Amino acid sequence: SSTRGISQLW
Amino acid sequence: GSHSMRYFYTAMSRPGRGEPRFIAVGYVDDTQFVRFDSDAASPRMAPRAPWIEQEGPEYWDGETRNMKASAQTYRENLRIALRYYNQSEAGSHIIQVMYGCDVGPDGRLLRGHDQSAYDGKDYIALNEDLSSWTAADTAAQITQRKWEAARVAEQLRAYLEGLCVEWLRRYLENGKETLQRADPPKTHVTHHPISDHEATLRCWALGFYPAEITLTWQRDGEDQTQDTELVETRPAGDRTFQKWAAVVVPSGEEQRYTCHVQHEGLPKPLTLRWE
Amino acid sequence: IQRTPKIQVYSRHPAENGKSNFLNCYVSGFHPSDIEVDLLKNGERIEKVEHSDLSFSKDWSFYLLYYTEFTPTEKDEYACRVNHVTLSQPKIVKWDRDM
Repeated sequence: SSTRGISQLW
Repeated sequence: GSHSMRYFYTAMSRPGRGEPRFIAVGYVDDTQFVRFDSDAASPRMAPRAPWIEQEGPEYWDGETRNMKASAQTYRENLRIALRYYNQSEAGSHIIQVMYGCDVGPDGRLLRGHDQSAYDGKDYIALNEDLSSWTAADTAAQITQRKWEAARVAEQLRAYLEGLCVEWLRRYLENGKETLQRADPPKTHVTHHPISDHEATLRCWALGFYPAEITLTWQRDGEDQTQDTELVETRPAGDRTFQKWAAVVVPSGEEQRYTCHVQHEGLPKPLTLRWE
Repeated sequence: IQRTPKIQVYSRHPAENGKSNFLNCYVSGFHPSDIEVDLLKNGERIEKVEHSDLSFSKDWSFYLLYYTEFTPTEKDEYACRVNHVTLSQPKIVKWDRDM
């Protein structure tokens, strides 16, 4: 995976 | 030379006009290689550069899945941000994110990035240490305390040190014919009188890659910084870029002016005059 | 809160009458991202214009490249028409071939 399979709520 | 990989996310709410639009683009240096747009007929992470097309079904499936997940997350972040800033639900707002890694000539990680904005203003940024955060205001401090509690910085660093560098290195190899080729500026100087007393000298750089370039005018060997009109570097549409730099000179003194061009494609800086 | 577009109008290759080229309008430095850009041929809106994917600069300002195939003649004049929330009326920049 090239994008980060991370993503976070603010 | 050195190299960078960057992803750019843009989420924009539009009350009364459906859910926030999420668009994502990926770059290696100054070359875009993927895009995602939730407003597209069939939203998917899609190729924008020839060297990425060789990646298999699983690749595109993975990246697409990431983009959809992120899309939903940043829709919720837009909602979250309204509450943090005591804002109404009738206005349109934007969340932007840029992240990625820089490597050196040997592929070693030089540094990592993860920065977010709200309505064009800094919101929160991963520090160069990849372990702590800079928050721009008391709303972002709320996000910070959430991200501290959740070891988010820990996850980012594992990405920026691992997958980011590894994939960038793979892209640089797959696209070596272009990504590792610098095209030097084609340069010339033009001359146009303004009046009896003054004339414009304009130093041109065309067809260069990558975008980074320095164009300066010297008069009697002294930089004319505060006196030079410098236009923004602009894409040509064929991968390359264009720029110019202009100075207004007294008629009869044109040969006291020299243009100086620095670019990666050039072994050493070039000096131009009006012919 | 808001930032107005810088506008440049120009050709992909240096212009030669009768020889085919690309006409570009590069808009940059603006915020928010919603923007309206037309490429004009003697005051008329050209149909087949495309554009780059929305991206932004380090200062969070947005940029877009609008482009179309064209063949310069000595008579035909070209322009870029831009509207943005920051602008009262559409702003028009003529392509100057000498540059």
